[PDB]
Amino acid sequence: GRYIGPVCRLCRREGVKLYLKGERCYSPKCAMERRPYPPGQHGQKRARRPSDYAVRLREKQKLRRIYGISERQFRNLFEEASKKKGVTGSVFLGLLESRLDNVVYRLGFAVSRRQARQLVRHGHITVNGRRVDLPSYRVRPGDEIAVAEKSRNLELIRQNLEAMKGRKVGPWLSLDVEGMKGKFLRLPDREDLALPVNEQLVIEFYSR
Amino acid sequence: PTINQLVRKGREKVRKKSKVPALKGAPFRRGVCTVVRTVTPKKPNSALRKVAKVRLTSGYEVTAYIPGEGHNLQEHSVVLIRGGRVKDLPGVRYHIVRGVYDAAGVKDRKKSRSKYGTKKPKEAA
Amino acid sequence: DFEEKMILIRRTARMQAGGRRFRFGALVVVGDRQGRVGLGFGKAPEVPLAVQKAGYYARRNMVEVPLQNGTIPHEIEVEFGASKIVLKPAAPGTGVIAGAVPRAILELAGVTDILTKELGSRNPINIAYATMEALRQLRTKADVERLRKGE
Amino acid sequence: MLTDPIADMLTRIRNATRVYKESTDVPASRFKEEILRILAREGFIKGYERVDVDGKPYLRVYLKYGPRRQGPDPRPEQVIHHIRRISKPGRRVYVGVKEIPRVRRGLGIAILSTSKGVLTDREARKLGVGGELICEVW
Amino acid sequence: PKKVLTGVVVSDKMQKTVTVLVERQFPHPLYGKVIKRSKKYLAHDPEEKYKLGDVVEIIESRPISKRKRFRVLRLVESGRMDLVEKYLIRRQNYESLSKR
RNA sequence: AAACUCCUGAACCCGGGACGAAACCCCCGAGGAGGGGACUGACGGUACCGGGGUAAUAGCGCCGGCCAACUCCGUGCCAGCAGCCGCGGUAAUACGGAGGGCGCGAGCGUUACCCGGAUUCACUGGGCGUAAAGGGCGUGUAGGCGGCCUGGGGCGUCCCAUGUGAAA
RNA sequence: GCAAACCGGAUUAGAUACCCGGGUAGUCCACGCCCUAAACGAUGCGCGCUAGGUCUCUGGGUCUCCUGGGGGCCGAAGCUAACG
RNA sequence: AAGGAGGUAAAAAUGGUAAAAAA
Repeated sequence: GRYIGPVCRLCRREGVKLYLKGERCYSPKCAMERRPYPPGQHGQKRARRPSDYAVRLREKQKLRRIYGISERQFRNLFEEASKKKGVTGSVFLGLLESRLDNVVYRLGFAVSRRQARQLVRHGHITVNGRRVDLPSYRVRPGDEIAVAEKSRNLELIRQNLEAMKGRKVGPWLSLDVEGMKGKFLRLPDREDLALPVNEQLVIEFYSR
Repeated sequence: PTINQLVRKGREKVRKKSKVPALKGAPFRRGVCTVVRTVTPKKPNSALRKVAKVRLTSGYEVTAYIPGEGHNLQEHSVVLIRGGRVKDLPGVRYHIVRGVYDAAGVKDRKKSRSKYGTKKPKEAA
Repeated sequence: DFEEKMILIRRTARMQAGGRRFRFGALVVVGDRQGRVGLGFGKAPEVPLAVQKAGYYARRNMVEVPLQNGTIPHEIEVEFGASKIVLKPAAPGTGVIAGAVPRAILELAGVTDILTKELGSRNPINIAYATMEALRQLRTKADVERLRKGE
Repeated sequence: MLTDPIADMLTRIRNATRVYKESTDVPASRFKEEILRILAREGFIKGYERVDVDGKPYLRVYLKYGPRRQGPDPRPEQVIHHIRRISKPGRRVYVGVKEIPRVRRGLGIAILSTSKGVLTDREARKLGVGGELICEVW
Repeated sequence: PKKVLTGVVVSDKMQKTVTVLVERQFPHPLYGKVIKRSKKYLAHDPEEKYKLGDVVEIIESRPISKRKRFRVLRLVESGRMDLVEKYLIRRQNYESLSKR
């Protein structure tokens, strides 16, 4: 399954924080600021010399871990990325970010990955009409992420929509706090969502 | 070899030999066996290692080993001809499995349960 | 603001009349990240000595780097006797796909899309040397126009 | 003797190139004339003419050099970097249209003789006519 | 069409029929260089009109007998004493390679 | 992380419910084109649509370098891991156990088989002074390939057209 | 004359060996038969190209020099992992 | 007399002693 459990134990593992869990892992620690650094009996015991290849692998992980999914399907869609045409790396990033779950999250409906993917597989999202479960659903330019009719009268859905009003969506993230929808616009870039990751690392790595 | 000679002759393909004639496409076999003994690896060991002679279901008296401590095996076991020599017993080829028809691993093992027998250490607590 | 990017360490003993005396060899590569590099091996009793002195030889053994977007402008089959470094052009996004010293040196040149294959003796010393002379044998459109104009 | 006065020429070229000696000679032929034609014709050699030695017609070729830099010895760089005889009298290469190399992927030159005369990479591909692949040069 | 081919005449010796060494050639599908290759065919000569060399263009026709295939429609030339000599020289070098 | 919290709601209950199937057929026209009516579900009441609703399986290899990850007792060249190099000969980071962590996760290891790396039968892409290698040397058969100049030929070679190269 | 094998001698712990005394096969003459090797420049053969300084042997020219062919060494460039 | 190189003569009474190993 998709790990879950001791999550922002990952936050500390990289050396960089990752919201991942909203609210708290976004508050005065993503398990961070309290005691941030890779976990374990070791951890804060003199960092070493991870080979170029090692921090390369780590970059790969890091990336898949901020993208709350399996490194399995991370890899799979990477294959799909170098498969078709496009600027391998940045396009790969985009292809990740185009997935239904993070779209629902960054839209604001969710307060980070785990919650988001739960909601998404809970079919609460209707794109151009149909409620889709299928979390690894990448939409298309000319589509739109909506919420279900009964999912308008919903608790922390409302709480989200409340603590969101004013939080500007992405340039390709169209918001709709009125029609309760979210237009999937253009095709974003590393400048739209810059995550502490290098593209060419993951590429060079995966493409051994 | 000047193109000509290269064309007239040929640069032959390496071929193999299979350093592992488990044969038939059968590296999994019914290890009947005979004897046990000990034997030693070079100048820095001394142990056990069986000899399991096996007969497969095709032939050969081999040197079937074992996956280590915790033995019974007596004389049948269906020692599952497997594969892999070392600096020990001039053979170590076609290993045993534990589980098979016999052995089923170390009395209490906590790791290599992928051959060393023991199911799922449910201490029921 | 270069970069002392150490490659590795060698340990060389000479058989003392009453023992054996090792010495450190510091294989170092120095860059800048945008397009200048230099190579140096350190020769000294204790590690840091060798590291620094090496870094310093890398400092004076310099060479420029012609970048287009982030790749080579051609294809070179360079051979420092033993080793044989070979570079071939690649499109953006490809990444720095290279060996150990190849990608190290070249990321101290800061390449971005280079297909590299390394043949023959993979001995890190002559690998470094062959590499350094491969980029020290880097022709471009400009250099072409110099001589291929005719003096 | 000789099996390739062409490749032998190319070799004597490589001599003068690698030895830095302004000019060098190589016997009478129309084809060498075509080649050296191409050679000057892309700023590489310094020229050619139908000369003679002892009573035997030859074809002398002067050649190009770069600037004299300091530091690591005075040795100036070469202009005619390297040429390789591709279609040997055992490997009779016969390139066509969609074939054809790219030589140093972008610069260099291919020398190739086609249906009509002696062409070059860019030329022969532009022409749309092909044949034997003589040497490579960059 | 019906494939034809030229070729150097060998052996008038059969009654009202001759043999003809045909030649083809081709490069190497992986090793460049063209290769010369021999391949004799049945030259069909109803009115025995070819002899020891007679290069003719030979015609693949309806089967005539055992391996009896090909024929002739037209001639090229005569007295190929040279190429035919090389043929017999090969046969000699054959009669000079014993295992006993 | 757990416990405590609120939320959602797999599995599961009730209800409705398929596309998969319109032709063949009789009939008006002529038995033709057209036009009409009627038959036809194995799966299975499964897909799926609506509503009711419970937090509700977690493993497998590794942690000596290659190859990313260490601390603690025991064991004492014994028991033993081991693809390679080896690791242990009473303070083992490599065995065995325990906390932690690397990876992978409904899969993980193991062997077998094949291609690669192996440019390690080298065409791209190797070599014969001493690591593997000149045949002790001269003769020449075929074969292999061949100097300058003109013109024919258009076999090799190049180009455009073109048949076929099904489907997948 | 010489000399494996073979014997004496001296030597050593041993001497079927090196050192000494004899002595045979064989080393010579012709025909034949075997065909081996560190047959070693351990570098195939044919040509053309790319610094010169030198010792020397033969061929040509009035010749303190040049030039064809070879035979020792050195050392440009280059090559090689290194000696070279 | 400098070196290096190219071919001729010189020069050992006798020696058995091992070994898993320690860095």
